[PDB]
Amino acid sequence: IVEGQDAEVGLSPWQVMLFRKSPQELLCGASLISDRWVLTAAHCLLYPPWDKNFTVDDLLVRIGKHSRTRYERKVEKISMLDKIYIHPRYNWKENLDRDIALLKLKRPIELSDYIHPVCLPDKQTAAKLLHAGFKGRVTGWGNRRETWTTSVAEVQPSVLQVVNLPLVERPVCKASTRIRITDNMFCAGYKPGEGKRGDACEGDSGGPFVMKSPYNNRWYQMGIVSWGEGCDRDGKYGFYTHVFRLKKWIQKVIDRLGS
Amino acid sequence: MIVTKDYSKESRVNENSKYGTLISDWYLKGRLTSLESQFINALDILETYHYGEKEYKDAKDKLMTRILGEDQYLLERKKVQYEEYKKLYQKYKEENPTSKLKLKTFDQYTIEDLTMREYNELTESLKSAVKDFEKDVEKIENQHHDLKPFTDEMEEKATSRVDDLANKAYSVYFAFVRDTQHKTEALELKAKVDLVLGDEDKPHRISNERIEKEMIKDLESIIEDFFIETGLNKPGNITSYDSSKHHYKNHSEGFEALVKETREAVANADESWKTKTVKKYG
Amino acid sequence: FFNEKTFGAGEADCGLRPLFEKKQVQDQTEKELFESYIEGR
Ligand SMILES: *C[C@@](*)(O)[C@H](CCCNC(N)=[NH2+])NC(=O)[C@@H]1CCCN1C(=O)[C@H](N)Cc1ccccc1
Ligand SMILES: *[C@H]1O[C@H](CO)[C@@H](O)[C@H](O)[C@H]1NC(C)=O
Ligand code: NA
Repeated sequence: IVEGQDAEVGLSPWQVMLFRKSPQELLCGASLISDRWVLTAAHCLLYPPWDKNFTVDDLLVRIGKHSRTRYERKVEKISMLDKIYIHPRYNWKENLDRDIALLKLKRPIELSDYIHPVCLPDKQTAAKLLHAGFKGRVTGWGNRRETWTTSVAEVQPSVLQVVNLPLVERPVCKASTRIRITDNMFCAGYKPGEGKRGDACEGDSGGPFVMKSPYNNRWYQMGIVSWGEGCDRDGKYGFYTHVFRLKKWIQKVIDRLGS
Repeated sequence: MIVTKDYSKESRVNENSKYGTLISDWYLKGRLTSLESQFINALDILETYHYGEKEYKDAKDKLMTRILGEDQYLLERKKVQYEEYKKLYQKYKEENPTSKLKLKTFDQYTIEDLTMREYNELTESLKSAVKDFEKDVEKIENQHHDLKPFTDEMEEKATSRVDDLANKAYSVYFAFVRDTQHKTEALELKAKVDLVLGDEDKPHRISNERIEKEMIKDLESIIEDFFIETGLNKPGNITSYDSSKHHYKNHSEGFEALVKETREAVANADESWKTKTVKKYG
Repeated sequence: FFNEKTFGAGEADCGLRPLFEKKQVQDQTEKELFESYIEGR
């Protein structure tokens, strides 16, 4: 996260960290939505242009953290993935459409004051809240900033980062790009003419874009960090997955065994 | 309207420097690589495991900053250079109907205007900033005993303990990974050890004392972690794993033999340990 | 709106931070989101 800020330990319990087993390497952020389901950006697992296609074995998530460095026995719980769920109509060949994925933990975890789940946007809360102008919250351990020093990754913070970004209106979003947009994704950030700034960056993806409902002091994950051209550049905005609009799919896949 | 601020300038490269004599393109593409190679290196000094502590932060931010302020420069350089490239590309088309050639994107475009005055100044700041870091550290260590690094002997002593204990858990792992009733909890153990232990090939260095302390307790706990979850009882003494004393593929005999003893350990072990565990489960 | 038997537990309590919410503790940049909700009144 660019223009980020050290989170306050216990600020994003539902914040998972998709970590790769070997070579030990940080892949993406994620989202805990229950005690056995975690939600992330579909491309964090699969993305052929970068020869990416991980599987349950290749990695393991880590919930209830803060320091990306050291192991935190006191609060850190490490769990292995049972089955992996990428979206069918997921389009990477062209523009990362339906860039969302579901992960089913091999064993249900015990929620502590640090591993609590998040809520999914509501059919009504979606409308009441998803309006251009409103600010959401993005968290992750992604690139601290953009670097000409390409060919190098390790540029992340030490602790979890948090940045609150306002929603941009459809026109602009589409306008600020030569990449085709879809109702299945939204863009957030600060307009150049504005003062503040910030953005999520690489190795941030999977992470949540939450908002807190004033009608019930609860946090709903409106979006997933998905893509963007550069990072916190001036003129382009960061694109997240429109989680609510996809909630139809989600359901369709969790409540699977039965029908 | 057309005015922008954002002067996050903290680079030690003199402004009136980019007006120098541009480096011969051929000899340029190289200096660029030099540059990159410095950032690459410098950054690494941070991801150095030994520094993953709470006392080092204020001194790591220091560097990190020094490193970005310089990188910012170069970015702003490229970000500017491109805008001037686009134009001279346009005025290039309006001369050649044959757009046989295509315009390079910001991500393809490389820096083409880099004086030497610029290059030196950047390196003299990073080469600098780092020496600065080494200081910040050497200091923080003369004030935090356990943090001062070991000696080739010392480090070997710790490292050896840890590796033994670790290999002592791999006994537990192998022991129950086949136990269909505990297959998972075993796997999480094994995978959790690999996690802390470090990449197999180049594992986290057991530099200072503290690292030795923690590593044991983190491995200590991770082991108890297994028992709490399988309920099973921790034996006050389990054999260690010698890759040559009982290989799962080269010394099966001593391999299954190792597991027999271990299972028996856990089978006859008392509930005395539950009162000592590292993590206060509950 | 899922059945624990398939979605797991936590649904009910979702969104409430045991170290903030369920303790009347607001975080360093919470009101900031409420600043985006209503600029008047
Ligand atoms: C998966 C991630 O962590 C990462 C998130 C990037 C967020 N960036 C900003 N500026 N907020 N996603 C990516 O890097 C994606 C996946 C692969 C390509 N990519 C990009 O964002 C490119 N920069 C643009 C792009 C290229 C091809 C197809 C879609 C987008
Ligand atoms: C890897 O995942 C499955 C393995 O069967 C395969 O179908 C898929 O095409 C692969 N992913 C990539 C990189 O295309
Ligand atoms: Na921006």
